[PDB]
Amino acid sequence: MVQYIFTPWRNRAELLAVRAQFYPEHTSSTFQDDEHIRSEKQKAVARVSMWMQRGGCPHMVESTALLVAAILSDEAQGSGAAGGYAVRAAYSAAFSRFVTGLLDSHQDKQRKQSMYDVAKAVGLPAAFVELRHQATHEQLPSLTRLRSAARRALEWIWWYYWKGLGPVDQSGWVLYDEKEWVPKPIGIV
Amino acid sequence: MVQYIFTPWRNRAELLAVRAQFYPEHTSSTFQDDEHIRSEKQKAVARVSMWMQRGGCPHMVESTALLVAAILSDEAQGSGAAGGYAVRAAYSAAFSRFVTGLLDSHQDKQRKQSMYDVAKAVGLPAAFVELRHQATHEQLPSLTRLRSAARRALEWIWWYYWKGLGPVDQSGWVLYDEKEWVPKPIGIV
Amino acid sequence: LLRHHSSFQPNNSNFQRKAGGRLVLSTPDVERFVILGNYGVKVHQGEVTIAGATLTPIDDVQWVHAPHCHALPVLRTANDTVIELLPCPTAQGLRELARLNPLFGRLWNETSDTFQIIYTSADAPKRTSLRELASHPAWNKKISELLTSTRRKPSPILFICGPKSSGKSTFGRLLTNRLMTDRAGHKSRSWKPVMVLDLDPGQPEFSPPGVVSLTKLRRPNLAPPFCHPGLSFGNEGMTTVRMHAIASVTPALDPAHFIACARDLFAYYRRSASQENIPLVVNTPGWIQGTGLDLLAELIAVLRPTEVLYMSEDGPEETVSALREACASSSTIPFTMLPSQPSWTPATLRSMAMQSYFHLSPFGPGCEWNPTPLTHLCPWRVRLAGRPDERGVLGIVCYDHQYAPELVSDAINGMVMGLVRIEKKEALRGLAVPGDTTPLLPLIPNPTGSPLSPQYTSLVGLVLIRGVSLTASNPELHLLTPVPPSVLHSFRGDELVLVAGKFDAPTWAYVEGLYWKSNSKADEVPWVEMLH
Amino acid sequence: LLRHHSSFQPNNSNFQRKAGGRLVLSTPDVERFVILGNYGVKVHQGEVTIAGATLTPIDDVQWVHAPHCHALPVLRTANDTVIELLPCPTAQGLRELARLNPLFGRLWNETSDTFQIIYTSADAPKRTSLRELASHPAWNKKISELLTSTRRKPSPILFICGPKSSGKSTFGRLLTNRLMTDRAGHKSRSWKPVMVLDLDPGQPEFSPPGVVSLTKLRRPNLAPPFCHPGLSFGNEGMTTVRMHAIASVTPALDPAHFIACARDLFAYYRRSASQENIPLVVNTPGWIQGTGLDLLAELIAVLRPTEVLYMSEDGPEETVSALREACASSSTIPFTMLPSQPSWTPATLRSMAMQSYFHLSPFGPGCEWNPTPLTHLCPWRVRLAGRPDERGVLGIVCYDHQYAPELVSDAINGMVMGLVRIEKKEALRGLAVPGDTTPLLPLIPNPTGSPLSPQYTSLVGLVLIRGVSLTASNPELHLLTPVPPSVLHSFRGDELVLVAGKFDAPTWAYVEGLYWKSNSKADEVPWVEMLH
Repeated sequence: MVQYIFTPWRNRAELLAVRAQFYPEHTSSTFQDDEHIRSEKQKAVARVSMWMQRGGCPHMVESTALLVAAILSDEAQGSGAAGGYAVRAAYSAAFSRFVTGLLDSHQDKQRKQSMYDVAKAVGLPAAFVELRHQATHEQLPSLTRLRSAARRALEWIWWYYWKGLGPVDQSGWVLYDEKEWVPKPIGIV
Repeated sequence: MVQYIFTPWRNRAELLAVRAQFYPEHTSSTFQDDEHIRSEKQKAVARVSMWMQRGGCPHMVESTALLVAAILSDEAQGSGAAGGYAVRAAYSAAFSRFVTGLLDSHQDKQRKQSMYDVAKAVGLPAAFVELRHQATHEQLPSLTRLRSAARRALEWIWWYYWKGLGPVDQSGWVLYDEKEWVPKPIGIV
Repeated sequence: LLRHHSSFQPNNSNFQRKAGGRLVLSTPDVERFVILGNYGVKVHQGEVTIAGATLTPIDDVQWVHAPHCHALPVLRTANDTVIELLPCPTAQGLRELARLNPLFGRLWNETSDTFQIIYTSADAPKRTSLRELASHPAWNKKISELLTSTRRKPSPILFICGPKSSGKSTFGRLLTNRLMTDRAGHKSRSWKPVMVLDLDPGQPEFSPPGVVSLTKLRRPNLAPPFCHPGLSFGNEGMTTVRMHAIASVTPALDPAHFIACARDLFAYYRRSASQENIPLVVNTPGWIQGTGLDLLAELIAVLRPTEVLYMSEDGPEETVSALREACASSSTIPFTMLPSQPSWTPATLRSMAMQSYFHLSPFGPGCEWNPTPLTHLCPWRVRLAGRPDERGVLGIVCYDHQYAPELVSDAINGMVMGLVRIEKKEALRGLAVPGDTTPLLPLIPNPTGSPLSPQYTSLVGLVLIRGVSLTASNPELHLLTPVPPSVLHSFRGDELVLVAGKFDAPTWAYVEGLYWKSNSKADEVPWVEMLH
Repeated sequence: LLRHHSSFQPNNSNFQRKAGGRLVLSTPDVERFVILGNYGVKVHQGEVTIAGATLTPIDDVQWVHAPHCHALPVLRTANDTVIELLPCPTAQGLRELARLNPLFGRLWNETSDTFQIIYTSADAPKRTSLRELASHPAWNKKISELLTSTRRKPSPILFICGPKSSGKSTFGRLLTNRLMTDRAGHKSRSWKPVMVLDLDPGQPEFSPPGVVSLTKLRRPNLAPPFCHPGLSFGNEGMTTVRMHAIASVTPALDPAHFIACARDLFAYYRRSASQENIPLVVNTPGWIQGTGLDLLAELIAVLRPTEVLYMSEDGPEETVSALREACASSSTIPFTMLPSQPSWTPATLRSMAMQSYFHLSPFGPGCEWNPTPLTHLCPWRVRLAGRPDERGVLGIVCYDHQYAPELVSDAINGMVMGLVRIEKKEALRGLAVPGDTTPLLPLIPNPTGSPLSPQYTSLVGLVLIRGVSLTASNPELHLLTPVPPSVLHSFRGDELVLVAGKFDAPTWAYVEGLYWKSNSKADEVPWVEMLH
């Protein structure tokens, strides 16, 4: 038979373009190139926000968008006047969502599993789990640790999810006329 | 007898000044006044970051600094290009730390207590607990909800903690000379 | 082990067929019937009871839909009772929805007739378990006391609260049917209208999902919520007085606006209850902890119900204590705890309700369905460029989340949106309506993110965006709706506003054409990937 | 119920006093002694065993500190054994720390003498329970096998890992004492030096908290970690070869640098082990899950230990499996599981160790303490304005967290900071040392937040910032340190760097003056509020 999976993106080309915008170095300096990379990353994170609004977005895409948004907020302007709780809080919420979603997806209710056991089963480093626990029950982790862990987490998500997607290279209301109407899929004009 | 509580601030005047910088409207328009208020709030959040580095800072001060930092990052520049995961993530981490610290402080291990029961015992609205749960195990809450809940949470922390503090109105290394030395407390020159 | 659902035994005398598929059944004693499918009940002699509804020979034909996804209603006949069972004409259209969704094929009987009497468990369809409709004796005693008090005191308000999956919906249906149909004393007494305040967006009755509604019933509710998902506005059996779009399955996006909606709906009930005595039955969300408990307390404080009925005996003590405090704070409001008699997930039933709503024909039986796929229907074209008098809709308002203006077209495309009539100009105050207009969509910025005011707006219906055409020559929206063309052409363009919210994505509509083509046999479709 | 700690019974013959408070005790049979306080052991005839250390009449006087916060060492005498117990001279200074902290008052015996023999439980101080030092028989058997293998194979490496509160520290002390003092065959054999690699920052031995160290011992470790918190650099009984500042109680702030520190320390051990055979005992953090397990695996891979000893039989199976995998990956490394024989919290013991370190005199007994409060001592003035040759310190480097430059003075004030000698210029590469300098502090920006490289830097000691004077005439830091003035004056200003980290706040030093004044009797102090 034929089974259908419903995706927030219209087609796989949209998903691969968003992957290229998250990861310009894998898919493919000057200040214009850096500004272009930042603008494309902002566009991609906005698209993933729309996808999460639509529903059915995978957890890895949301985690990548959250980490890239935290990195972009770090790079655009550091809250040195405010001590960095804006940037560190963005990093901490990204890590909380990422680790919580991964562990909740891969946990089993039948067998009592520690969070480190689930992290070992997935292959996630335990540094992210400890970072989530420190951000939740203790003070926020420092900005340098959050930066390094965010870069390592983005690489881990690339190797986990993004690489396997594909090869890397009353005139207001008028009833429409029945003679010229040709049936189309939903969403096509 | 005499009991000592050690505080990150040098004296109570420093704490009351930081309270005045968090809450200018309670302690006491033009663009200069708004810029002054924003700068004083940034200074206060940086001071609370230093206090958390020193240790012994109360949880309410950290929660207030996190919420004020999230509000400042919202007001300075909204991540409309990035869809607001920077700002919404800052709000979500502030709420996660605030609700987690309050519930962990007021929970009892002897009696099995639901998180809503602890929230009712404290007097915390259950909206903050539900917002924490949605930010953790689901997608991030929307920016408008996070703004409204942040303002209500700041008012709740003011009524809970901040109001009760007070009324509101080899020449490089030289041993120091023993004749001129008068003993002083640690930290006074 | 075989379980006997129907105690009736047929022979040549009692059981008789008649042309057109109709059936004449004479029971000299009390008998029970479990009938699966769509049928019609009209009694020639005697009194029958189906789903709490009492039918007499004076009463007209009552149309029953009984899919086996829900509990099958049991038809009980007293001594010396002659009834007639009629096939349902409209039901065929609903059964043709089996061509578009495999879920709609599992609902009904496999017999060629519309209805099949289930004598034993062997008469059930294969791999399906049939559950009869049941009521607790405590429920019947409480409904009898409520009927006595209703006869004593005109127009009572009955608040029905409880946890999710506690059987509050079944108790609500039997309560409504017994308030409507049961007559005491004179048999010449007519049926009373009953008004239902449906405040549950997640699992609504008489309204599509994400909608709170106020409904007036002069005919018993003998059908599942997806069998009457949309009722035409106002002599019909079931008419809709007012509707509001929560635009979510839960009020957690905005509780206060939710309460405001209830207030407005309650006001309209008062504008009926002054002229005639009409009982009101209130259906509440299955949210009993956290913000939902405060919502229930606020609803008790707003509606001032005559009685409050908590549907679970074994409910949490904090919830029962909060509800008792909310009752005792206002006045002496009787709070009664009831037993909770508790396959198909609520999300699947919600999707079936939305699909059945969108397949309603614009034109016994109340509702009629269109078997044509949504991809094959000619869509409404809503002009987006021009003056606010010239445009089909005034603008697009997003609820609780503000997209970037470039992302609105991708966000609303192929999604369910609400169609809102702006009755008063005070609803648009504080919002920047776009002026005389790839051209952009007419987008009204909503920085607060709160919904439109219930007391100045109404919900005409739900639409589904077939497509968005942002060409410079003709910017327009193609959309599909079950609202009749006369209603759509009655409104002016500046009165109508499209509303984006958190309705579920209509994923049934995307593969509806593929399912129809596959069934008829025996390119890339947006938002669908296919396994092979 | 009375519990008999000491089996000795005194009379006129065996037990005699001697002037100066000394005692002569002759036991014709095997006897046990539990002595509380500070004393000295020198045997005239026969062999005694204390805390795994074997003492013979050839050996000199051994000084023992036994507060009842830790387990009291038990002194066992064989048949026909004449011993002498000596009072400790320096101990009085430590007891005068009772004037500054109430915690240091509860540690020792209430008798006027320095040491008191505890015959029964009634001889204990009031409201205090005395626990004897104990070792499992499995521990003694394993140490005997280790001694045989050590005699077979020169300079073994013994890795001691385990959970927190598993008694790994007691096993480490007895292992070190038995490797040092036990001689087989000839009684004329001298004691062997034992080198200890202390990699536990949270609960260190021979080093202040937040410091990893490499120590050489020619004299048995018969004292608690706070009784020898700081050892002078190198013929002494205990000398420190090298230290590095983790600047935290846990390696979680930077694991890799932690491993780097171990590598450097291990290298120095090799630079000894080539010339002479010296056993090395490695003390590891009590972190057995998460990043700590990877740290233990990395330490096993780096050090290549002769044997690995897990101190818990009932430890988690994932931890034991990971350690077994780490052992088997390198070579055939024997992994042995041992029993875990398990008041005063570790944080309080850490604060006592830091206070005892800062109260060490600059000038068996090894250490001597200064009873003077830290508020009364004349502080070192470190000049902050001038050329890098002229300034006392080159700059201030913050570990793992970068303060704003206005907040550095408030952050470092009244806090423990590390003093780091820059041996090689490669450590400063990549960092902007401030040039010729209210004037700002000399602050070296550290954008990565990583600590300085262990292989190019060393730790002179820990300092405590008495105060910060940012006046334009004389910008300086007043600070207190137990480092001798000759060592401080040996270094040039451009070699020294002050390091801010995550040491605990020295809250004892703030109220030390208040406690001293209150005890002597029988304004606002920064960071202290007083209840009344």
